[PDB]
Amino acid sequence: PIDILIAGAGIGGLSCALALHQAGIGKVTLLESSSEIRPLGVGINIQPAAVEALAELGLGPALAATAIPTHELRYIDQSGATVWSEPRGVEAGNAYPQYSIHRGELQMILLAAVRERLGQQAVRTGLGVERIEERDGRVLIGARDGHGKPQALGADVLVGADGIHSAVRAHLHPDQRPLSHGGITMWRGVTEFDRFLDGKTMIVANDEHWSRLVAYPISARHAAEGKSLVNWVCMVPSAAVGQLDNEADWNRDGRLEDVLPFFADWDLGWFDIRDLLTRNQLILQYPMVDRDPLPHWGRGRITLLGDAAHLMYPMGANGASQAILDGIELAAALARNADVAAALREYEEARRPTANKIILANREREKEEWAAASRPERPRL
Ligand SMILES: Cc1cc2nc3c(=O)[nH]c(=O)nc-3n(C[C@H](O)[C@H](O)[C@H](O)COP(=O)(O)OP(=O)(O)OC[C@H]3O[C@@H](n4cnc5c(N)ncnc54)[C@H](O)[C@@H]3O)c2cc1C
Repeated sequence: PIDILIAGAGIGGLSCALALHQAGIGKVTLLESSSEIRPLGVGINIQPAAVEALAELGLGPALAATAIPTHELRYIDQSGATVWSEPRGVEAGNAYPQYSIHRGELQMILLAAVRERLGQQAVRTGLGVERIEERDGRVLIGARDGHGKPQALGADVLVGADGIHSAVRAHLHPDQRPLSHGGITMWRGVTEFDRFLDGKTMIVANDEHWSRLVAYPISARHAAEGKSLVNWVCMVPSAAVGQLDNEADWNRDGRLEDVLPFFADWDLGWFDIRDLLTRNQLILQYPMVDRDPLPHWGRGRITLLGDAAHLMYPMGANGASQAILDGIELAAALARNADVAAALREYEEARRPTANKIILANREREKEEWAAASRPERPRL
């Protein structure tokens, strides 16, 4: 079997390893820069199609044991009344549910499955990819550990699933644009609720100043007791905030005093936003960034997957869901083609056009909303 190396043991890398194993493709090894894989991050949404992929991978039970099968999305106005609502998951006509889950819990589920099926030697932590070369009919990787010691590795295929600050992507597209700021500043976290609607309904709201709120339960364990762990995201035009940090970080702590002022005049009645924010278990800050669409992803025996390939704003079905589906397609492409390079190109041309359309459309919608909100839903206070 061909030797496959995946840079990054995040949602995309781990799910990809599982998809390759499912297809009976090669001997897989993952290199993770972090010293240890931790259940970091807050809530995310896995779309039904991505949930179906995970279920076919045998993770159905695991997901049902920790995630919430969100069945409705309610858009409420500044008086707290429902303006629009729609079903989600199975009730919306999908074969599988949409799962709202803690990203960390998802990573642990994937990690557990990888160690179980691939072996406990399969994931090498504390090793960050630093240099890459395609030579001698293989890809030669230069990594470095926490002590600064060099580690050389070789593979027949290199999958760049190294996220937002992908080293593999930088290698393939050295003259690429730095991250593109979407013009929105994000704060997110989780807050425990004695009760939150039926424990499986997502809430969305925004004011005339284009400050947005999205809240939804993500813990099946909490629900087991009639309680709910409510994930929340506040989105405000960056023009109102100024610069948060020097670089985008998925695990950067935020401050209540930075976000609360934008929602301090809100009074949704039945739903207390001051309570939601004030009682948070944690607050994380992040600039809504993405990357310009690329004309091509890979080269030779190297390809990209997940955020390393198509970083998107963290909303809707962007992110995890797309990374998961990339993995399934990559494994299928490698199983269908005898030549490694051709397999990678087929995978890319099957997923890149899709990704690029989402990126461009997301940008246009955000731009349109900003333009509309800028010309002369009022927070009740
Ligand atoms: C700690 C953390 C917390 C997150 N929290 C959220 C969240 O709350 N909400 C949300 O929507 N998204 C979050 N994300 C991002 C989310 O996981 C992804 O957008 C999506 O799931 C697609 O996953 P991915 O594998 O492409 O990227 P990621 O999940 O970001 O995984 C990339 C992995 O590659 C590794 N890596 C990076 N560079 C190198 C290198 N040079 N060598 C080796 N490994 C490298 C990282 O350490 C990481 O484990 C978080 C990511 C991380 C790493």
